[PDB]
Amino acid sequence: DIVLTQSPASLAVSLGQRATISCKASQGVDFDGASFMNWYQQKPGQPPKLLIFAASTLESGIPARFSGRGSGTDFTLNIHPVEEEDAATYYCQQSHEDPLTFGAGTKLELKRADAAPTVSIFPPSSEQLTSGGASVVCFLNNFYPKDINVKWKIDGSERQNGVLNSWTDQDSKDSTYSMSSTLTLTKDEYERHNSYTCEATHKTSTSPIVKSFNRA
Amino acid sequence: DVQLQQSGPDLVKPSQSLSLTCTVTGYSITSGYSWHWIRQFPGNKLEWMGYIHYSAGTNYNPSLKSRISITRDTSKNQFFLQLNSVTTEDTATYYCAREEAMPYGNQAYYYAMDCWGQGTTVTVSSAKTTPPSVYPLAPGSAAQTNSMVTLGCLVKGYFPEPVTVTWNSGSLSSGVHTFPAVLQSDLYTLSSSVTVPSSPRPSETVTCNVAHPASSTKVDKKIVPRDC
Amino acid sequence: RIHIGPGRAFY
Repeated sequence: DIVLTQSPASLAVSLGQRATISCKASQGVDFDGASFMNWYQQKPGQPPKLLIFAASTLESGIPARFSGRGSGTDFTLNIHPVEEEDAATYYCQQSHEDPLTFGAGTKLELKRADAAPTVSIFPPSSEQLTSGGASVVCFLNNFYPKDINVKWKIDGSERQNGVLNSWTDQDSKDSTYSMSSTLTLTKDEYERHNSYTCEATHKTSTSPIVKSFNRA
Repeated sequence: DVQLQQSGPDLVKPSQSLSLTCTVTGYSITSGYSWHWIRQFPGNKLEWMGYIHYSAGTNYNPSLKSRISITRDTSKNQFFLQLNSVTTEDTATYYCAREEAMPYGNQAYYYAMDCWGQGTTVTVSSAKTTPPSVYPLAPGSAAQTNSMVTLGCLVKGYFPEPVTVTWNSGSLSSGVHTFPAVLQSDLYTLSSSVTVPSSPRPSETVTCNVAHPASSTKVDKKIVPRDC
Repeated sequence: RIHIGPGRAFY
């Protein structure tokens, strides 16, 4: 199979800036006067839309801000200048042979000022505890950049079993990210401990952002 | 212009067969070069599945060859996908697409998939329709320093997706974050947060409204301060 | 003329 490797996997750019996304094929995709490399753009909740075909040809209706170039195994998609509407996932795709394959995708995200997360921790509600379950929730809202490390600590020790995280995609209005982390335990386990800490390490601070509560 | 539309069950049980239909409007299937099925997995990885060529011959992805079949119906102008012995790994968004000749260089043509359907989500699971348990998330044990206070609502163990979550029947729309559901042993769990001024809660009531259409469930939980 | 990949099944 021809394997397509895109670089980078994520790219944060400011409006008006130039963005360059690469696509490397595991073997040449050139043949008899054509390079069989196409590019697709995909916005969340939408199907992929053809942007460029045959390496450098723009599909009808696509603006000239997009340009494709390359041959052989190396291809690039360039966007200049970057506009708000360009935030999307971009994929290169080869039509040199079957099976047709796609690259994993490069997410083009908008750059904004660093923002520290607003962390909130929540003890299990009594309605859940009286039923025998215990979920402790931690919200890490509106931060930037996306990279964050969250750790749960029970009575001072790291806990990794029972932790489920969920992330939002970049907010369209403020360009920040938000995250939810839930530690689920049985009521019995929950009552064997007192201190519950949700700890986040983020680029905005040299010291971990910490939120805790004691069962009592 | 041409329009493609996928239709078929949104839920299939493991080891059963998934059958999807792609209806084409404004263009006959006998005119297109090839008609494809592509699927997208959570995480956004796109996997091409196979196609039916104008000659009615087909070609499949080697990974799916043992359990896939693509056929067409010239009269109803539709093509179909049949995937047997599905596993939970087959949960994905399914798309049909047209490969057509695009103008290239100096009076030449180049084939590319130029028109895709809207996509249809399929979940493969043996889970039963289960209503969610909605738990109010009140601040640790108080109010707090300065203006904003964050409240939450945990929607645990439901099936299938989706649930609709609002705050104060939609009146509260700013400062809301509803997170994508995650699987927790065959059932979904999702959470929602709302940030409001310290003046509104606990003085004013904040309520998360949760609707699970599949089970016809509607629950409203008032976030009440924790009685320690 | 038309451009179809050499490895396409129906080249």
